[PDB]
Amino acid sequence: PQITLWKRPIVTIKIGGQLREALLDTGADDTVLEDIDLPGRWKPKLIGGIGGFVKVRQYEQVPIEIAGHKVVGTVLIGPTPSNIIGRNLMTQLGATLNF
Amino acid sequence: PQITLWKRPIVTIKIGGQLREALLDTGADDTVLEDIDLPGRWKPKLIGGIGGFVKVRQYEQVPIEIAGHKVVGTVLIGPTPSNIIGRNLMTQLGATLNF
Ligand SMILES: CC(C)CN(C[C@@H](O)[C@H](Cc1ccccc1)NC(=O)O[C@H]1CCOC1)S(=O)(=O)c1ccc(N)cc1
Repeated sequence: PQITLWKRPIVTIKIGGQLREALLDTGADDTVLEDIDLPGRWKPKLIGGIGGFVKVRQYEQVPIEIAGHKVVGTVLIGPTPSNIIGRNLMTQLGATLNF
Repeated sequence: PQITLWKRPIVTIKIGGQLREALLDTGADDTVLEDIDLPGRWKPKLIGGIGGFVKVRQYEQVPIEIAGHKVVGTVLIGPTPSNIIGRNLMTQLGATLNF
């Protein structure tokens, strides 16, 4: 698809058999989800945004479906006011910004 | 232009006779710049990001050039680890996300 930016670029995701929504976020290097429990081993990691920093669980080689496209990559789990898909996964969709 | 997302989508801006760089940020509703002082009246505003909240100055009807395109709109000034161009201004470029 091609979408305009008059509203937030929210898409449907499926991860670990759970369905959620997430914001396509060209400002975010990495994907961050709050409302999802993932199984298996993880690494503690601190991410920085506007206002300060949050402790996140880093999960690697996570299968995730984004707007219908199966990819596998790194998903961070921790507090975020919005689930965000970052460039780590948007590059696997071949996503582009156009203006 | 069309850009891919293997690197951060950074563009050159000109605002108030000052040249800066900023991130094209589909995850950001509003534009936020740190490293620039703007003239005239403003309104206090609090914005929320991943890591809490910051106090910003809201400046309205600010002339700004983004990757060569003159627009006028609202610019928030306050602490941000990266200057960000949000959807408020990217909609004036006719920007789209494609995948
Ligand atoms: C340069 C920063 C700002 C990058 N952030 C992404 C931005 O899109 C961020 C995403 C977000 C959406 C909803 C609520 C809160 C935050 N929008 C944001 O703060 O919107 C504010 C600023 C004005 O408009 C509102 S991040 O979330 O800190 C981040 C950082 C690192 C990683 N790996 C992942 C995410």
